[PDB]
Amino acid sequence: AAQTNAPWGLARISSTSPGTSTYYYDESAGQGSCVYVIDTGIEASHPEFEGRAQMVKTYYYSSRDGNGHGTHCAGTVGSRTYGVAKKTQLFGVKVLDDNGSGQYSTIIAGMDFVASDKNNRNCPKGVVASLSLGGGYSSSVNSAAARLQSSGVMVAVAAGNNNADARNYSPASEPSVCTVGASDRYDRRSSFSNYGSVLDIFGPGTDILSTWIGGSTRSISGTSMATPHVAGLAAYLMTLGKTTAASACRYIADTANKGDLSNIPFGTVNLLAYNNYQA
Repeated sequence: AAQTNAPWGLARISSTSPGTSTYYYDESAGQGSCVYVIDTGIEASHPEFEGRAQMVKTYYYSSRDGNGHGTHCAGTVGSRTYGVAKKTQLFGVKVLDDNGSGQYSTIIAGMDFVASDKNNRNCPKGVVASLSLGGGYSSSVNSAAARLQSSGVMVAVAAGNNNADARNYSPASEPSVCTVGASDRYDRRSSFSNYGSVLDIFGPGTDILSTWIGGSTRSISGTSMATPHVAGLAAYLMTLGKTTAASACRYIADTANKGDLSNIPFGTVNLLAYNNYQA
């Protein structure tokens, strides 16, 4: 399938070169997979989600996304126009308040929630969790992400936006999950992207158009935007049968575009997420 005039990041993930604008992908499109977006919520009524999104858990007075961040990330996972995996099922878990903040204890509870809740959902092709959040190093936060991964969920987490080594942030620093840095449309490391040996992969993160609250759209930047590209890619590849939740991060690294990014510090992987789709 071909989506013309796609957001640059979608075009990038199906291309051996920057500078194109059509997204190419297998029509299976993540059908039969599920992606949990653990964030500020998801505006599931947005026409872009086509009834495939729902809130399943909140720790606050509403499950609504009063911020926009979670809706934007969910749109990059799976919206019809802005999403990587256009037929996945999206499940929102609201661990962040409408200011975008959240206690680590709530975030941990949300991760353990997903590890159990997947047993209440129909995801025959597999389960992914996208975590566009983080703070300073916490062994307990890392351990929660490790449990979620161990339980059979492909966990993708943001590297962070500090232009610093991600070893000092959580859950970015957990070795067993997929830690995602950000790149721009010219294949440069995004100016804010964290780096370091703990990164597994880069995805598009600068000037990413996606869904927003109030039935709208906007372009924003962050490793928060790169992470759902990778989460959606994992769901797409799992639906194709090419990999599993336990092996998808490694498979994405195996099949990535290699050596094409600029300003990657010595010791950080130079790998850009790529679907290897041959139309």
